[PDB]
Amino acid sequence: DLNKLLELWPHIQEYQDLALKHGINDIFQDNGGKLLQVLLITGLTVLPGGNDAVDNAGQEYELKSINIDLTKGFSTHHHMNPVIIAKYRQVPWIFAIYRGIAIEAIYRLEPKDLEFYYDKWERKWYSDGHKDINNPKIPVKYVMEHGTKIY
Amino acid sequence: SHPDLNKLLELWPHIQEYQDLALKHGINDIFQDNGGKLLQVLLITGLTVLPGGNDAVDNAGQEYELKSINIDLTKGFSTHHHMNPVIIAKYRQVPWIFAIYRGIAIEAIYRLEPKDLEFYYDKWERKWYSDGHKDINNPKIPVKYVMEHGTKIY
Ligand SMILES: [Pr+3]
Ligand SMILES: [Pr+3]
Repeated sequence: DLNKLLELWPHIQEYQDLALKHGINDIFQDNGGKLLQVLLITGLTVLPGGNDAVDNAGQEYELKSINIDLTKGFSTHHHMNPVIIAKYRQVPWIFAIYRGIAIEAIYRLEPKDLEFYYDKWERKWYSDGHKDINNPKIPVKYVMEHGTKIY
Repeated sequence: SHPDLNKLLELWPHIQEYQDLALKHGINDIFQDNGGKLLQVLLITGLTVLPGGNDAVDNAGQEYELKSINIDLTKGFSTHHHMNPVIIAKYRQVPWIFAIYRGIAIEAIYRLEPKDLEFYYDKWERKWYSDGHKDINNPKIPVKYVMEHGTKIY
């Protein structure tokens, strides 16, 4: 096994080198090694931790990821309210689907594809007497059904 | 879209092998919680990780306390956030493995026996009773101290 490390490490360092070039300081923390795949495939640039990335034309995106083996719904925001929703409405969303550490598929939804949920939650907020919804999920079936498959 | 994508494809088979290797050693995700870093320590020391006190055990049943730091971000190993005589008593029973990383690569690994750490244990204990039975907030062990008193395994 220690032999395996000597044979595998050189490639690992090269992967980290590639990660650094794209603004990922440590591939072994906070899904660093996973985010990199999405960035390279999609050609986006990461933004400082709101919107998570931007393309060469200056279009900002909201990025959501999921481990298909652990859950079946993308998370949004723990304290969902009209302020956040207003922000969400302005940008297209990138949905990344992983299986383990590997990227399996990537979908893009335009704001109009998410209005259904935006309107629903927004009405929810006012009807329940101004109560923040706890991280409402977006079914993977929904994204696969309404988004464009980039990968 | 990125030309760098090609590099990714060439490298991927090896990253997956690394993850495969990690699974056999009980690390679920190399890209989370320093998974890929911890694996290096396990493979070099031949230790087995322990499910979330003591953090690893060797083939002879000897348990160890394992601490690590990124020499670039700090020069002191953390201990415990609410340490008192009880935590100290647990610490005194096992040797400690100190892992030093530089970025994502291990730089050095040291082992200290309880005898090498009594200097700190006694001081922390006394302080607990002195300051009026109050838990000490994560006192640190300087890296220089571990380098001078420990056995360099890597
Ligand atoms: Pr975001
Ligand atoms: Pr521990």
